[PDB]
This record gives sequence, structure tokens and C-alpha cells, in this order.
Amino acid sequence: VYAPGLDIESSLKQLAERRTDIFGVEETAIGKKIGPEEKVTWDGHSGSMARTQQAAQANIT
Amino acid sequence: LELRAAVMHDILDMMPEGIKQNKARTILQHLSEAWRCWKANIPWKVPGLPTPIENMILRYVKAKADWWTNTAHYNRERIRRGATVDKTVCKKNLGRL
Amino acid sequence: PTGEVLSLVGKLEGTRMGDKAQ
Amino acid sequence: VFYTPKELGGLGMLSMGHVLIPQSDLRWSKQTDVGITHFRSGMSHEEDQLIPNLYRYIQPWESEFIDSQRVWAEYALKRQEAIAQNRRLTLEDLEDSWDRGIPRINTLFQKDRHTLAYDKGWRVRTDFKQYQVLKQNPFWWTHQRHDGKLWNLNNYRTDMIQALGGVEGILEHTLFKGTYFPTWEGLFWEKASGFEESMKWKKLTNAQRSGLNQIPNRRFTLWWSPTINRANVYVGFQVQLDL
Amino acid sequence: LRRKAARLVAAKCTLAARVDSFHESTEGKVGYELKDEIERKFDKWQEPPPVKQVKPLPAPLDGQRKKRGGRRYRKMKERLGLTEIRKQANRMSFGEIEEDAYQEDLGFSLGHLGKSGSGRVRQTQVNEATKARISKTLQRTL
Amino acid sequence: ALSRIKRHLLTQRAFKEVGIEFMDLYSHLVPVYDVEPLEKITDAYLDQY
Amino acid sequence: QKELQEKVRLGLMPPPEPKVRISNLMRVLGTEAVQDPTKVEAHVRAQMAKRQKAHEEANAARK
Amino acid sequence: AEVTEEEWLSIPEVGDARNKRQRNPRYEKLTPVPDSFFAKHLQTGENHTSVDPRQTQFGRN
Amino acid sequence: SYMLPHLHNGWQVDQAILSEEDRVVVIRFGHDWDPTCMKMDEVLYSIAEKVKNFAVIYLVDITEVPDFNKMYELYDPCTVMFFFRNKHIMIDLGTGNNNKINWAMEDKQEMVDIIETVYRGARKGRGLVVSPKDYSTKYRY
Amino acid sequence: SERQAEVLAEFERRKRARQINVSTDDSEVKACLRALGEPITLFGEGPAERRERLRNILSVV
RNA sequence: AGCUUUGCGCAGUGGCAGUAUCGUAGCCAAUGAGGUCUAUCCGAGGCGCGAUUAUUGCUAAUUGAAAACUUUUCCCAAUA
RNA sequence: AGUGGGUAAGAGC
Repeated sequence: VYAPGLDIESSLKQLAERRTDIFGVEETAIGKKIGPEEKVTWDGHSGSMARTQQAAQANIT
Repeated sequence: LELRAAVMHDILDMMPEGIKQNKARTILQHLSEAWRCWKANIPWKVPGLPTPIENMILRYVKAKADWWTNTAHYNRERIRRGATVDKTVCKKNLGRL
Repeated sequence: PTGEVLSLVGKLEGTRMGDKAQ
Repeated sequence: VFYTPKELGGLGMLSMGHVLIPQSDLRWSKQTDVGITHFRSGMSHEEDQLIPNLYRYIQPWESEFIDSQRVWAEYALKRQEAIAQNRRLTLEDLEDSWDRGIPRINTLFQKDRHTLAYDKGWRVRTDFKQYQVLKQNPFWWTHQRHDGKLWNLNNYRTDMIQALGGVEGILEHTLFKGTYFPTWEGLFWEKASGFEESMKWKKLTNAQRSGLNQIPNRRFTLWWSPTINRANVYVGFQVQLDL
Repeated sequence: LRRKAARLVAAKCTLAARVDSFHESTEGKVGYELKDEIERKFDKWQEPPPVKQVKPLPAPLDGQRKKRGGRRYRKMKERLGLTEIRKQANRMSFGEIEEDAYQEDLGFSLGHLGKSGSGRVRQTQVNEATKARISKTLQRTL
Repeated sequence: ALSRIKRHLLTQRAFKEVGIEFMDLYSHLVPVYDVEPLEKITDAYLDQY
Repeated sequence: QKELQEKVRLGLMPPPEPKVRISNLMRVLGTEAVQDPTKVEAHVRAQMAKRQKAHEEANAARK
Repeated sequence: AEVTEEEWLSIPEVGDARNKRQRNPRYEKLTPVPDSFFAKHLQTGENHTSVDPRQTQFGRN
Repeated sequence: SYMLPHLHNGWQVDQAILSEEDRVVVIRFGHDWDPTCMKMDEVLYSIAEKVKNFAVIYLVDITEVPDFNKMYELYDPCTVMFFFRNKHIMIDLGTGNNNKINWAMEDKQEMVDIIETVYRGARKGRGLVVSPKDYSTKYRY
Repeated sequence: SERQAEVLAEFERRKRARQINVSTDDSEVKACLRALGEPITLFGEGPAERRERLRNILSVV
């Protein structure tokens, strides 16, 4: 039901990198890490299924 | 919650997690058990727990207890004034009081 | 006719409490 | 809906306030062979009907104590003049002074009037009961058995039924005429259904029992459908059911 | 953990006397052989509780599960079944308003029980199958 | 029952644990005490007497 | 008991018949005792006597 | 940081003190109120047609 | 939060939804650092083991997995989604948005009731389940 | 047919298994199992499982 | 020679209770388990864990189901 | 004054 130790440690690292009000040295805003390609996502409409499929095909390496 | 996370993070940073990853849930269970023991006002002493870890848990428990007392004595006084409060809030505050 | 309950302060002072009871 | 006595399907809430009944809510219709006729509630030409207030249906303490003293003096005189002729007071001369004295005369005729006489310090026990029962007692100060009933709601409910236009108008607000019951006399309610009562204890979960507790609410809403499900009370678009 | 401990010690103390009165193990070998087991018992009593897994809440049930009938089922049905007085209790007379006889709570009424028009000329008797009785362990303790 | 009450009055000195709860009146917390029925009957009779 | 139950499982043994006495009569054979009560009485008494005589013959053989 | 790896190895698993009857209690069944309660409620409220003259304000087919 | 399993890409979310044949999948869409998401995380972790029999809990960070934000309207600070046999299940919570639980619930008993009602309704083949407790009003008084 | 025959054969085989005495000494059980030609431990089985296996082997032979 | 006492199996008859029965390659226990009376006295299992419809089987109805429905490229707008 | 808190789910055509 619960993730292993590596996952918990990584999750805590990720939370610390974002919650600088609890961790770190530099106090930025609540959800900022500091201190090209944009993914295309389907809108849930069957009409745009083909467009999303061909966009994903063009996303290939 | 943040407090717990912070403490947990600290331990996993100094725990050699590449060798002792399996002990994260053990540490969290120890934290919960210490908090429960303080809440129940019963003696708590893990015999095999390392002294620095015991100090970590003791300081975390002290901070959590101070927050818990302040929150209880703030919510109770808010409720006395006639403020609009939920139902689960009243039950939790009554338990704390 | 709103359906709301109105406060009877400053109201029905022409009636006692022992009235409308035998 | 709120101020209808619970036997007529309403909630029977006591009103310590000032609530006006719109005149348009005091009209009903009845179909006879000649046709459909319409009735209003009152010939009186006054303001919109006001539900009776509980204020006027409680006798003040000063009147209570004066009446209690007069009644107890009368009872003492009757007892002292009946000892001589050797007759027990047989509920006949003690009829006018029935619910007047503070230790209500009904307590003299109570069934367990002999075993109650050895119950002493019951007011203190009632006050201290708050330290044993998890529920606060609104009547922490008096005991119904020892002290009697100090308030009568018969007149209040009488005038609340009268003000609402009576059973005919109240049921006009309800689905009663939709049941085609010839009269309102030989009828009775049932608080819980067969499956609802049988399900009060069948090892259910929290969600299941929580959902089951709302069945009387469903029956209550259905009983008051011709009034709650009205365009005037709930303004906005109306939607018809599928079938 | 005090009283129990005392008993244990007393027992072992007795053994020591039953040895010392006959002048055996004057160095105290029996003394150590008893004190070590006393310490072991104390450690066992004071040992941290073991790890006990929590039972996940059972899934909601559907379909049908075959449950037997018989004498036990009949007895349980009689115990949990609706009684005549209870059946008459939750019947409320339409229209005819009843005065609330419970000052301490207006939400409690007997319904048709004791009310006119209940259809019972005689009084509804008490089903003694619903009598309140103590448990077996309570009987043992009493 | 009376014989048990008299025996408990004469001999019983140690009792079982009584639970405590608190009614919240949003102004103060009223204590409510839960006592075993066996001792409860004896205490009730003692209070009445 | 497990031996008897698994013998019934494999068909080597007929399924056990309900044990019927005079009190048990109208509960086991209630829907059929109204058809012909005397035959039902005879059948249930025969079953009771069969059990009783089995007990007695077991005792006698053990003697 | 001064804790050795062996001391990390030695931390014990947390155990729950409460026994089975508290961890996983059996279902707390509910039972209806005995009919004796309704019998007592209905028997009470009956009024004697007469009173004993000793009493004062404070005492078929 | 950190205790519950985390899904890193949309394909893992699809695999998690598909791989559950007889348990309702409860996915918390949001950010681990969000206080409302923190309340959802702590409640879910508190009842992650009680409802293990008929449910499973997964955590998805919509910043690292935005692949559903357009389709599932994943723009509230914290949302809860229930799936059964690769079919999103709606809950008539009474708030007017039957698609998801977009607010933080303090009581874990309420969430257990919600999960159980969802499992009961979706097992019967239904797609929308009526919530045991109304949520059109917070009942604050 | 063969189905009734085989199930009955297994029935009396189990009945024979229930009525065969096997020593409670682990060493003697190990020696007996070694004499029978079977490995002492079957994929880390418990001593009760070892005793049951020895009982079944004796029943078959 | 009968009768009779106790323990133990096999049974038959009848009563009662279902908040309980059972499991122990888990530990401890007459080298004292557990003690609120009565303690210079008491004397037997307790604890932890596990099983469950508060012992478990069948038998018979019931329903969930089960069997299948058109499980086969429809509209809105326009040409010709 | 005011928006809402008023989406039945399902089957393929």
C-alpha cells in the first residue's frame, strides 16, 4: 500500500525543493523551485483524437 | 504535517538510505508512536533507538506539542466567542481539551 | 408572506401571558 | 410545513416568534357532483393570519404561585371537612383545580404516589444527573412525576390547527387528497417501514446506516410535495421527469 | 507490574531459603541461577509489544450468502423480531393529536400504545421473549 | 440485591476503573463519569437511603 | 464428522435425513402431515424407534 | 551524522501495545429496547380515582 | 503524501487504472506541497490501509503529469478521482460538480464512506453514485 | 467409471493416512525420510509439513 | 453373588445459552498461573496471536445473477 | 441585488 524507502526519500526531496518555507536557505514563494518543447495533451474530445495522435507521432525522436 | 515531513526529511538525509532505505517507515512509525505516547501522557523509551534519533524525535514531539496546545487553546476560545465552526473541528478540539 | 420568522420585540404588548389559556 | 402538528404529517415546531401565514395559503378546493368549489379559511376581515405564539400559552409565575396557594388552601379546607364525614377525595370535587397548583394536583392522584413519597432530594439528583448522562437535560430543575406537568400545550396546538385553516386546509397543502382517502378519521401513520425497522440492526456500515437514516425525510418530503414542489417557493426553471 | 513481580521474587526467595537452610552453593551458584531467570522474567514482562498488523476493512458484500436456519435461528428471530407492543408503539394516529406525556423529551411518544382508536380493547401484553438478561460472563462474575 | 449491596458496603473498598468524558457546552467542559452497573446500583441505593 | 461429510460429498453415503421427533414433526413435515397425518406419525415413530433400537443393539453387541 | 551504520541497523520495529480485543473488536451488535419499558411507560400516567386522606401537599366484566 | 505511491508519467497512470479489475482506484491530482493537497494526502494515508481490500491509492503531480489537466479539468488546488474497471465514476456530492472531489475533507470517516459508496455503486455497473453525506453546505454553525 | 474408482481410492488412502503413527522426534523423522529416499526438507517446509509428508509417503507405500 | 463410587469412551433422551466456541512448531505456568474480599490466606492455566454467521456443516426455496435483446457505419448542413 | 450549490447512469446505431 505504501511506497518503498527510495520513493519516500525522493518524494521528501521533491517536497523540500518546493516548500522553501520549511526547508532550504532561500525563502521563495510557496511553489517555486528557484531559491523549447511543450507537451500537447488531449482535451477529451473524440473529434481531436486524430489530431492528438498525429501530434504524438510527430513527437517521436 | 509539514513538521513531520521536515523531521522525516532530515533523517532520510543522514540515514544512509542506499543501505537503509527500508527504515523510512520504521522511523515514521517511531515518530507516530512517540506522539501517541506523549498524547496519552505515558512513558516512552525505545531502548535500541540511537541517542541522536531520540533527541530528534523528542524535539519534534516538543514542537508538535506546543503547536497542539496553542491550536487547542485558540480554537476553544474562537468557539466560545460564537464563531462559526464545523462539526469535526469541535470534536477534535474537544478531544484535545 | 416571506416565510421568515419575525422578532416580536415591540409587538403584541396589548396581550398578557395568561390570556388564551383556561 | 413547519407548524403542522406531527400527527398531520408536519414537524410540529413550537414558535416563540411572529410568523404570518399569507392569505393565499388559506384557500382549498373540493369537488362535489355539482362541480368544484373553493373555500377560504376565515370570514374575519383582518391582516394575514398569525400563527399563535407560545408566549400566550404559558401562565406567569406570579399567577402560578397565587393560583397554587388558592388551590392548596381550597384542598386543605376540603380535606379537613371530608375527614369529619369520612370520605376520601374522589377526583370529583378536585376537577376545577386540576392543573393549577405548583405541586400539581395530578400528583396526588398519580399511580405511584406511595413509592414516590420516599424519594427525597430528587431536585438535587436531577441537577447532578448532568454529571452521569452524556446528554444535557432541559428540565434539570423539575421532575414530571414529583412536580407534575407545569405547562399545557393543548390550547396552543388547538389554536395552531385553527389558525392554519384546520385539517382540511393543512391536508390541502399535502398529498392527502391524492391518496383518495374518503376521510381523515380512521387513519394512522407508521414511523418506520418493515424493511426500515428490520434494517435498524443488521450489521451495516457507517455509509449504509447514514444513508438509511434519511428515509423518514423522504417520506416527509413526499407528504408535503404539493406545497414544497411549487413554482412560487422555488423560482427558476422547471424540469419534468423522464417518464 | 509490581505485585506480580513480588510474587515471583518471593517464590525464588523461598527456593534460596530451601537451599540456604541446607547449606548448599555457599558461593551462590543457585543465587545466580535464580537471579538470572528473575531478570529474564522481568525483561519478558517489560518487553516492547510485538508488531501487529491492522485488519483492512472488509469489502462490501453482494449476492447471496447461505445462512442456516433452525433452533438458534428461531431463537434469534424471536429475540430480534418485532413484538406486538413494539409494533403498536410505532403506529401514530392521524389527525387526533395526543398530549406529550414526557416532559423531559417531546420527541418520544407511544403512538397507538395507550391511545384511543388503537384497535385493541384489552391491553397489549408484554412479550417476555424480549426480557433483558445479563451475559454468561456477567452471571459468572456475579 | 440488598444482600450484595450490604456486602459491598461492608467489605468493598477497591473498585473498577471509571471512564471520563466531557460534554462541550462551548463555554465549559462538563465532566461525565461512567461507572460500572454493579457499583452503580449500590451507589444509587446508598444515595436514596 | 469430517469423514462422514466427505463420504456424503463423494456419493458413497446418502445425504443425512432430518432427525424428526413428535415436537419436530410439524416443523420438518408440516407441509405434508396435512396430506395424511397417520402415515406421517407412523414414519416419524419408525425413525425414532430405528434410532432407539440402533442404540440398544449397539449396547447389546457391546455387552 | 555521528550515528554508525550498525546503530541504524539496530532501530526496532514499532509494536502496538493494545491486544486483539482493542485492535480488531468484534461487531458491537444493537438490540431493541425491552417491551418492559413501554409497559412501564403506559402503566405510569394512570390516575387513581381517589386519594388517601393522609396525603397532603407534600405527603370489570 | 510521501508515504503513498507516486506516478511520474501519464502512461503509469493509465497502467494503474487498467491493472485494477476489482478495486476502485482513488487518484489525488495536485501538488504534494499544496496544503489542501497535504490534507488529502494525510487523510488518504490514514485510510490507505483500512480500505486496502476494495480500493487503492495513487498520487499524481499534475505539474510533472499535466497530460490530464485539459481533459479532467485538473486546475483546482486538489482534486480526487475515482475509477472502476477503466471507467471514471461520478459522485453526486451535492456541490454541483459530480466529476471530482475538488475540496479538502477533514474527516477520514467521510472519505471512507465516499469510497465505499463508490465501490458499491460502480460494482453494480452504475456510473454515478449518490454520496452518503450531502456537501452543498459545510454545516458550520 | 474410472472417476468414482479413483476418488474412492484417494478416499481410503486419506482414511489410511489418518490412522498411521509417526514419531514426534524430528531426528527420527529425518532419518526415516532419508531411508525412504526422499529429501528431508521440501523448499523450506516446516516440521509439521515434514511429518505430514512422511505420513503420506508411508500411506502410499 | 447383587448393589454402589469415581474417572474415561461409545451412545440414546431432555433442558438451556448463542457477546461466544475453537486453534497455539507463540511465550509463560504447581521450581506457582492469577488474586477485589478473607492475605502468615487463596491455588489454575493465563497472556499474545489467529478463525467466525459470536462453532461449523449440510438441505430446500429465494434473489443476485444466468440466457439473450437491433449486439452489423445513425444524424445536422449542401451538391448533383 | 445576484450567479450557481438543479448534469440520472447505461446499450450500440
